[PDB]
Parts: sequence; structure tokens; C-alpha cells
Amino acid sequence: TQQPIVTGTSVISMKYDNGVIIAADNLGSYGSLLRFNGVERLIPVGDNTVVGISGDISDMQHIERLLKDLVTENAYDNPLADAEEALEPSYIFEYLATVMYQRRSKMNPLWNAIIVAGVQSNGDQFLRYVNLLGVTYSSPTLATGFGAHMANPLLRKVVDRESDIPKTTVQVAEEAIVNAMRVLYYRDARSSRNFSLAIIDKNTGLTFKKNLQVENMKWDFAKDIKGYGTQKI
Amino acid sequence: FRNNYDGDTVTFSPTGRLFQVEYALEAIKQGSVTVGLRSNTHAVLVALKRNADELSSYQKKIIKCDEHMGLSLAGLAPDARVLSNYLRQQCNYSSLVFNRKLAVERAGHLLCDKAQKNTQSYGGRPYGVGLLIIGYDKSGAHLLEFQPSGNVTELYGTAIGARSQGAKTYLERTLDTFIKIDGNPDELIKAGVEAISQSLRDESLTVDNLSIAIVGKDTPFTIYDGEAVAKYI
Repeated sequence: TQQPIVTGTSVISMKYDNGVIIAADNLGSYGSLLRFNGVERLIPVGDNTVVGISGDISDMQHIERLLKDLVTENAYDNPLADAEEALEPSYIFEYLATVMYQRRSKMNPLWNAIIVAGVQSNGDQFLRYVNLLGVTYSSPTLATGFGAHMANPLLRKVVDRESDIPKTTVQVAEEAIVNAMRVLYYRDARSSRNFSLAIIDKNTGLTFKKNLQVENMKWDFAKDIKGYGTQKI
Repeated sequence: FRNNYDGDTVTFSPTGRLFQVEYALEAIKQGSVTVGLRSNTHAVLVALKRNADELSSYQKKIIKCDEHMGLSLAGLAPDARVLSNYLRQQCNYSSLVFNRKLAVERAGHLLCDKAQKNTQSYGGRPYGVGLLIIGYDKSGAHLLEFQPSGNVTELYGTAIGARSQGAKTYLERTLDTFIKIDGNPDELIKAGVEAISQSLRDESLTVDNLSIAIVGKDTPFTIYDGEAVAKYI
């Protein structure tokens, strides 16, 4: 048993017709101190998988090293390590899920919430969640922390059920993700303006975008707000 | 020579031989014949079972390891039970932890390493059994030969046990034919039965004498005994 010290906030994701999108900001908070601004919380694994991690950053870095070891170990005595016997998103996840549940069962959790986004070899979209309790679930949209409360509602307006997936494009999906990151910057006190976004597409592969910023913000109405009830000037 | 250097597995002979391993190899030769072969769609095991009396049953020589993998044995059956049990666990571990069916190639490496530890330490003994592993994984049909020296070899077809050279020379001639038997399980089994019969001498293939196993593209590992193999005699 422990307590999280350096923390990452929301990770948000959704699937679209040809793949999956996943995003997370670049902040490592220390309580209410916005301590570290160059923290990458999206971990790519090979060319078909991105793991997004929120929660304790010391644990995130430990999980990061586990994933690098998985790639190394998979390539041992494996002539098809970059072909048929390369790591699938489903393998990455099931491994992580196993670890998360064993650690919670030892009363010593990895204090995180994890979203594994990717595309399987057959072309299928992979999107699944796991957290410090070892709880797992899949949904057309997934998000951690504040993203669950604020991003899912917006993302679910685009993909409300399974049948909305083939109708949704990369452009529409990405715009919806980017809008949600702006909303989280408005209302989450542990969020940063700077974020990373990753697209995994069954045709165009892994597209990793760094150093994105929330743009097109509405603030001008604030000038007209004075007082808290009766004050006029 | 020999006399002085064959007391235990931890001793090299003056010519660099390991006689205890070689004596274990001799247990396989005394074992009843079994054949393996494959095409690009299926892999087949065929075994000649041995009895003690006309009042006794015929010792079963095929063991299922997972839905997509299994093996046949020649030599000490108790040792095959131990090694097949280990293989069952490794297959099982891969599924539970990684949601991944074990590559037949990796199963070969694991058997090699488990056999090797018994050939270098004091007090133990080598395994006194040879195994033919068949399977269908993410790179198609596979057949392996395991010897208790630790050596494991991927082949198109092979045989082990007494008079196994007959079946082996047949397969070495038939190579170009049976490898082309794609999408036809019955014809591969015929070629396996024609091979196993090359090693006969004592008797003919009877209904409770023959045991056959098959795995492939849309075929889980399944064993055939008794009247189920009557159509192949």
C-alpha cells in the first residue's frame, strides 16, 4: 500500500472506422504543484500499439521499462518477431492486466489507470482499460480520471454504439479528441495545455504527434463578469 | 573407456561423449515406432501402440498439450507424462497471461532447456524418452523432433522408435508429395499410415493397434483410436 506522488491526469481515447486515437497531456503534477511539463504519458509498443498511462509517474516509468523488456524478450529466438510473431495489442494488454491484478492482490498496487490502444494483425481495433484494482473493460470510447466524466460524454455523441464506428472518420474522430482536450484544460485543475496524440490506423500505421497545444479557446466573455451577485463595476 | 565414464550424467568421456545421455537415447530405439508429417494446412501424428499380452491394453502414445498442439512418445512413458505436463503448463501460461497461443518453435526451445538441465547436474538423470510435437500456430503447420540430449529439430516429416529408419527413408522419398497435401486431412493420414507400415515386420496394423492424431487450420488437436481409425487399415 502506497500513495501516488508525481501524477498524470486524464488519458482519453476512441475508435474510428479504420483504427484508434489516444491522447494525454504532458504534465507530471506534485499535488497542486504543476511540477513537470515535459512528461510523455503515451508509450508506443512496436508499430501497432500505444499504451496511455495516468496516475503515479514513478510506476508509469516502471511499466515503461516492463514494455521495453517485453519487446526484447519477444525477439529472442523469434525469426518472425517483426512479422507473424510480433506483439499484438491484445498481448500487451493481457500482460499488463495480469500484473495489475496480481499487484492489487498483493496489497501493493501499481497506482495507475491504463488504456491500451492499437490495431490487431487482422485489422480489428483494440481498445481496453485496466487500473490499479485490476478492473478491465472495453468500450468504443475510453477515458481515465476527469476524462471519464467530461470527455466520454462528448466522444459518445460521435460514437454512441458499435454501429457508429464504421461511420466515423479519422478527421471527425481526431477533432472530437482535440475538442475534449480543450474542455479538460478548461475544467481540470491538474491539466496542461500541451499534449501528445497518437493515431493507430490499419492502413497508415502509427502516427505519433508531439507538442500539440489547446487552441481556439473562448475567454472574452470573462470581461463582462464582475462581482459575485450585486456588484456592477 | 566407457566403463569408467558412464556412471553419471556429470562426466565427459575422453572423446567428449556423454554416455548416460546416449543410454537414455537407447531407450527410445527400444520404444515402439511413431511417425510425424505435415503439409502447409495440417500436421499428423501416427503411432504404433505396443501391448504386453493379448490380455493387456495397448499403451497409448499420443498426448494432447493444448487445442492447437500435442505430441507422440517413444521410450519411457512416465517421462513423456512429465514433459507433456510441462508443455501443457507453458501453453496454458501463454494463454492466461498473454492471451497468446504458444508458438510450436518456442515449445521446442522450452523442452530443449528442460532436458538440458538434467544432462549437466549431479544426481539427476536424463529423460529416457523422445517426442514428436505437431501443431498449428500463427505461422502454419509444424512438426518437431525432441531427443533427451536437449536437441530439438523442426522437420517436414520424421519417425522415432524401433525400425524407424524404414518410415524415415519412405518420407524422405515421398517429401514432394505429402507436403503438397493441402486442405485434405484424410490423404495426409494415408501417407502417415503408409510410412508407419514401412517400419512393420512383426505384425499388421489392427484396429486397437493404431493411434492417429491431427491438427491444422480449422482442426483442433484430436486423437483417433479404435473403430475411428478402421478406415485407414
